[PDB]
Amino acid sequence: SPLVQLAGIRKCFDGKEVIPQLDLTINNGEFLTLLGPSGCGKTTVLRLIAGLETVDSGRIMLDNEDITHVPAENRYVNTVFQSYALFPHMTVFENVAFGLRMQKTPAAEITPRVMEALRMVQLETFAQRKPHQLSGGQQQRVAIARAVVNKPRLLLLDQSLSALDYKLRKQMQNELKALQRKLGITFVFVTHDQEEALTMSDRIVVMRDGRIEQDGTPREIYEEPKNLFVAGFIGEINMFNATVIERLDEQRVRANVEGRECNIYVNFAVEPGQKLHVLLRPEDLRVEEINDDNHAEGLIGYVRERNYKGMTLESVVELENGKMVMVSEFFNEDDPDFDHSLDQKMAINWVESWEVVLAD
Amino acid sequence: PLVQLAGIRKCFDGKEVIPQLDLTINNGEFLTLLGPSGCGKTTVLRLIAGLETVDSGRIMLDNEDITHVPAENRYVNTVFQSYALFPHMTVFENVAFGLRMQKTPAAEITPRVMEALRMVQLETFAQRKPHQLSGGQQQRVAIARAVVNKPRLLLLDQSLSALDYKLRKQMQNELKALQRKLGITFVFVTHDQEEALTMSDRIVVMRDGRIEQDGTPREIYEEPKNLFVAGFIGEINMFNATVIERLDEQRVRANVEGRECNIYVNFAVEPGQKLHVLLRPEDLRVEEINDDNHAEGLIGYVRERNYKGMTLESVVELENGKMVMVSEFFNEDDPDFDHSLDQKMAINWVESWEVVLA
Amino acid sequence: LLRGGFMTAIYAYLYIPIIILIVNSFNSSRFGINWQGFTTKWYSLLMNNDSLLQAAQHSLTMAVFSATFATLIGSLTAVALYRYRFRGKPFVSGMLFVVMMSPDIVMAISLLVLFMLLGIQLGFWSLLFSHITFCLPFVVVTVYSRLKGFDVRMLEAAKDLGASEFTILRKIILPLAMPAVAAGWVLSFTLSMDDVVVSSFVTGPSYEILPLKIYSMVKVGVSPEVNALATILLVLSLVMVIASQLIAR
Amino acid sequence: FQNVVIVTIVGWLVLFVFLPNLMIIGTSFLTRDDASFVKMVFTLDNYTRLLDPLYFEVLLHSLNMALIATLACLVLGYPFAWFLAKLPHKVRPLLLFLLIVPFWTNSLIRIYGLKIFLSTKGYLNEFLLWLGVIDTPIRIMFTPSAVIIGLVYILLPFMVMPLYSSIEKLDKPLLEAARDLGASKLQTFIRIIIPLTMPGIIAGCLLVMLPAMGLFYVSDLMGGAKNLLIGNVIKVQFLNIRDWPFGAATSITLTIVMGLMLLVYWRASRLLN
Repeated sequence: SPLVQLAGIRKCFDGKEVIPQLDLTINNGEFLTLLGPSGCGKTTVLRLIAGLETVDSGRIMLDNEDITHVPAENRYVNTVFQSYALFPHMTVFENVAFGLRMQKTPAAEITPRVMEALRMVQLETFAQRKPHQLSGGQQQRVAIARAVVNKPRLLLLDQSLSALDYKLRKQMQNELKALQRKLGITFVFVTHDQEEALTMSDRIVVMRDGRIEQDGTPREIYEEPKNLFVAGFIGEINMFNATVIERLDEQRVRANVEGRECNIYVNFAVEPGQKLHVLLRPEDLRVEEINDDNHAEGLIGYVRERNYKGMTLESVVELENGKMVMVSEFFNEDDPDFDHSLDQKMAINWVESWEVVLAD
Repeated sequence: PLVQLAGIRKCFDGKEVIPQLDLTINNGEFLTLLGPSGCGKTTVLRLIAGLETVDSGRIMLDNEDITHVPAENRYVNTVFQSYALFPHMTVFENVAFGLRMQKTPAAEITPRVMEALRMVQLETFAQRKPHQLSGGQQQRVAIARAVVNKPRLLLLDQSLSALDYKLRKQMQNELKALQRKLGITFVFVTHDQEEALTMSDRIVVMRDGRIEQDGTPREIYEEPKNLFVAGFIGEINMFNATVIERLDEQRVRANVEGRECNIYVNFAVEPGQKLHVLLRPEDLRVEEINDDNHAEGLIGYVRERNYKGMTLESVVELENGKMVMVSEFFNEDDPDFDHSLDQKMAINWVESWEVVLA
Repeated sequence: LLRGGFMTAIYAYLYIPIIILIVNSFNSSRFGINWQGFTTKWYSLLMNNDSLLQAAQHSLTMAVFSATFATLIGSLTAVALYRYRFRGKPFVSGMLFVVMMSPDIVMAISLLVLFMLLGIQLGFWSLLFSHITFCLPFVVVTVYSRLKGFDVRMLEAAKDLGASEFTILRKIILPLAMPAVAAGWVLSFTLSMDDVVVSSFVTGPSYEILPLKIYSMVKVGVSPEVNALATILLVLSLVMVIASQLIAR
Repeated sequence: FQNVVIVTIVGWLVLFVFLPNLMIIGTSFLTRDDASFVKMVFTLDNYTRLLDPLYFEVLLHSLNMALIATLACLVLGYPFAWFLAKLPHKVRPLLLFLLIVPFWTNSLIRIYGLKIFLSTKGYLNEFLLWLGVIDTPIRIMFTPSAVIIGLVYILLPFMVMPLYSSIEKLDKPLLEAARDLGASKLQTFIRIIIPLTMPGIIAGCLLVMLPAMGLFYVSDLMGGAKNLLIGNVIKVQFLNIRDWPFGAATSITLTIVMGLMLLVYWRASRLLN
């Protein structure tokens, strides 16, 4: 059941086209997160959805009703600001009830609604406490409570948890996911963090320069990238070059990667003489120790440094050609075989069928 | 023994922030001050830099007291968080500001400034006002400005806090290489554990004005001294294991929450004592079985499976009702791994990969 | 030690003539050079003077009216400037800055010439309009400066919550601008009670003000009746400012 | 609503500020008439009359007096603003409000009181003679010193506020970096603090200088017949002689300095950012 359908929306600002073209549909009952580098235009999409800006072209529909030209006072859409946009001269009760008091709501129902909305936020005690006496987390909670009471069909968040520390942010992540599951309305989140998007969202949309690049489950974007930018944006990736020689079977293709032959899994149709990209993640590369001509099978390279991150050990391997390869593993100090092998001739292997192959 | 602090006390408006601090800083080392918000690290930085005066104690460099010497006469420079960067003068004048106040002859100001800008790769932007540059260029200008006067120690206060996650990693290695090449001690204040672990040679952890632990990153991460350090850096799983009887010198018998599990203890104990068994999330194992029967160890109960990308964390509720928080790599392509919910699993360790505290 | 001494010296240099006037109000000497005892004759003599009291009443009423109108217009203009964002805001800022930094004599001359050409007899209306015109920029500057002590996104939050443009001013902007409005009214009242150039240029024989009466008496000689009037007006303004502050708070 | 207030304020300003200013700027290029004060003849005889030594010597004296008064106000006000910012924030508005309380009494009465206080046989001479510091009574009336003292006394508060606003807006870490890099108070004040506070200095100078050459009562009461400002000549020409074009021509010299100072302020503000 579609909820918001954006068809053919174009926006030009000061003679510059921030969003050339955008087709996107938002369903009902999910946690949607918009991701990308700074300057892609997520905030513009959020503002046009909320109605604070007008569109040069296109249509926006909610429940098959057109609200493209409806002013941003009758839409059933609420937003949460980055600075929390809190009124200083009012109290928590007044801030929360500002929305209800201006919908011609009967006075016999305002107090229980606000007071129970503070229950879902865990601010029971501070009903009569003014702002500038509350911490940042409590101010964010007040903003969320203020946005929730009106019971909208779509709640928009704009970098809500960017200004807090680590542990409190991690707590509010699970708190927001639980709140979304409990209420039953769709959430839209704009953020620059990666693990934050991967922890909560049921659907991730990546934008760059006003263009949509990928849309799918966190698994479908982390493990099946569509282009080089998406693969390099989330996590670390290793770009290898290969040339196709011949096809062995329906799921195996012979190729020459970095001057050495290897077997890879390619599904789409290929022809000899084509150039392919082989992308591997650091966790999937296994590196053995070659003390004196032992286990010298596979790609050959030299390790130059060994970084210690506390939880994981970071190693950089220099290949014969001159391409840097980065390998990440765990760190077990109290375990025999392991430890330092600063300078020698190493070999690099990976478990079969763990590759990601991209054409062109 | 470059900078030593003995009995330094600092009270701010009747409220005490540094009760008693003894600290010695050696020569040619990277030192990082770590802790939560509001623990007086910036106060120590300012006191060393000369921005404030102590109420008790003595500070020295090379056996010369500096307790009352003002900031202008001290051979110590600092890098500010906000990149002060006077707006009415260019980069060249900003870098040469320090030299002109030391009465440096005009025949050496330009080569020194140019070399300092070379050390940070800022040759081309020699004449640009500090508003046409980005954050990284401004930070490099500040760093180059601090290091021209050739000080005996460089003080850094949350230098790279306001940058992205890509330039931060590059400039961490850049700062480490610069410190190695130049040859002075660095003092860093940060709120991130990863930076301190990957960028330092000696870490001091402070909380409420007191030093909790000082040592190399290996000792700090893997051999904690109390329950605060074990838990500030990375997740920890605390288990109560009362000792009823002792079997031999190192192999002690412990009733770990009603279980039968023997562990390693390197210090003398007596029966009836209370011991805390600490394990990291990545040092625990699970066992998946289709049958609903409980076996292979204690109870198992999974709330969710997080899937934060690189790693997958699973909750394991025990009989007593406390979480376990396992963390381990997510290999998708697997013929026999893929998860199952709400089963009766088991938890195990790797034979003395743990840490035991009194 | 030395800082407080310098500040006290500046304050004493600014306040010494007032104490002299107050002391000479109760003095017996007509010229007031020396001290020759304590009398209350001057207050009784002032109480019987009619033109001086009429001038004082006219000055007070004029100050009140000009302050009220200037405060209203300036507050409206400042709210308009802050609420709406456009490329013309620096133009209006420069316009007000230029009208603020203008000589008093030039403005008085220009206003007199315009009023003479238009065919308007000098008096109440000319003085009131001149006072409003020269008191306008300060209230605008005060309210304009106060407003940026708060975030701008609050108005967008009100719009998203379902607020019309009329309710925003009543319920958000005005609560946060009342302390600035009171300050503008007090400043406007103070300025209009000290101007002597414009008032001396654009006044008429029908309306008589205190500066003109004092200037007329200067050529012949002034009596401590002016001192008594000054101290009475000082007490009245002292109670007025605290009353305005209490009303605002 | 959105444009109504803008239209109202623009119309008010145009009617009451710039239209009369352009009317007067053209009045100098007129011809003296005894009937309607103006005759539509374009003559330049008004300006060349200012080149006579009699009508030129007064202008230089007024300029010198204004310059000395402005410099004295700067020297006495910059330390006051700097020291006020280094005080607890709970007492700043009270001290900043006491600078305005004396303004409630009319300026002419205050000038008369100051004239009495500085008299030859009056106070500040009997007090300074009873406690022996000076041998003879000090004669200061009807001299440029009295005019400068009166101007400084009247116009002092108008310069302190812009300087305080500029100082309070400074960035504290900028000064700390200068101190750490090896700068004393003097070098810092010369090469960092003063450049950043130039707009405040220019605004204060504009607010003190231009009014100081229109105050005629100060020179009338404490200056005498040899110490005259522009305001006295303008008042005489506009209220007694009824030679309006001469006053219109004289006001142009006052407008030109204002324009030049505004240009300097604009360039300083542009360079600061």
